[PDB]
Amino acid sequence: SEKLTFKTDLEKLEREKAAQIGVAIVDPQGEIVAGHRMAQRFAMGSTFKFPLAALVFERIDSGTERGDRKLSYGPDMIVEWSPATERFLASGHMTVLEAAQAAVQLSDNGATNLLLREIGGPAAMTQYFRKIGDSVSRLDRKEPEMSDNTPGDLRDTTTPIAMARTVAKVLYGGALTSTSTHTIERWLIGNQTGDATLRAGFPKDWVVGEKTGTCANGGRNDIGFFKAQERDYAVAVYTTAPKLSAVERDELVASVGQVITQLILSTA
Ligand SMILES: *C(=O)[C@H]([C@@H](C)O)[C@H]1CC(SCCNC=N)=C(C(=O)O)N1
Repeated sequence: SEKLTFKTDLEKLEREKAAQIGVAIVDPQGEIVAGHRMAQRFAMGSTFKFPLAALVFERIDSGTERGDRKLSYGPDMIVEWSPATERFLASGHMTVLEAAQAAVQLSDNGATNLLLREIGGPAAMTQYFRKIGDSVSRLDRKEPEMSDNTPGDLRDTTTPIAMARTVAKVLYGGALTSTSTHTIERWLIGNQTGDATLRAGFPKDWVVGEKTGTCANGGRNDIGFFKAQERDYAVAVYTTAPKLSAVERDELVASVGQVITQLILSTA
């Protein structure tokens, strides 16, 4: 059984790395392909920045937001890990689209908070999840405190299955216009922060786009999509490994990518 090998290989990684590995793989319609701890809650960390950009694109599609609108800010918006926000600070603004692309591709915290200030904060992010059929994911705080990952805390969490289904809804389920869907897909493919995580474990001819996260207390996450030939999939991986180094956590997620690959290739 290929799915049994998938489960066994994930459980070996969990034992050997003292880790918990949550995974869900779904098809474009949200049907389950495989998973592990798929409805256990994990802290989202920066992975929510992908749904945040989808919310922004919904508003652009609708006309309630404009992509080229200039969002003014001062140094009060610079927080830990704000590389683009810091570069644009002297100019005094980033556009909605610039901020969204920095949030997705650089995980820029200041840019993320700039967008949260505009769209209604964590409560509005949570309402967007509900609107697109996700009753599970919740944003309660802005960055970086939303990544605190205090053991047992349900704030700022999702589950692998709920997030994978949200990814599928955004990329394949008609949440966005064809133009906005293509734009956000390209942003995920061009992500700058994921070279050592999931896409390091997938074949080099698969089209892969994803959004990483890192949370305190050992959280390392990666969500997105892969296309194996003509077959599209949405995927969400959330891991907790408090005893590993940062590099070993990257390698853990890459290993999960290989375990996913072995399943997908064998089930053809
Ligand atoms: C997201 O989880 C955090 C945010 C909550 O503080 C930021 C910090 C790291 S930065 C990754 C830099 N990549 C590099 N070479 C991420 C992340 O995407 O993992 N997001």
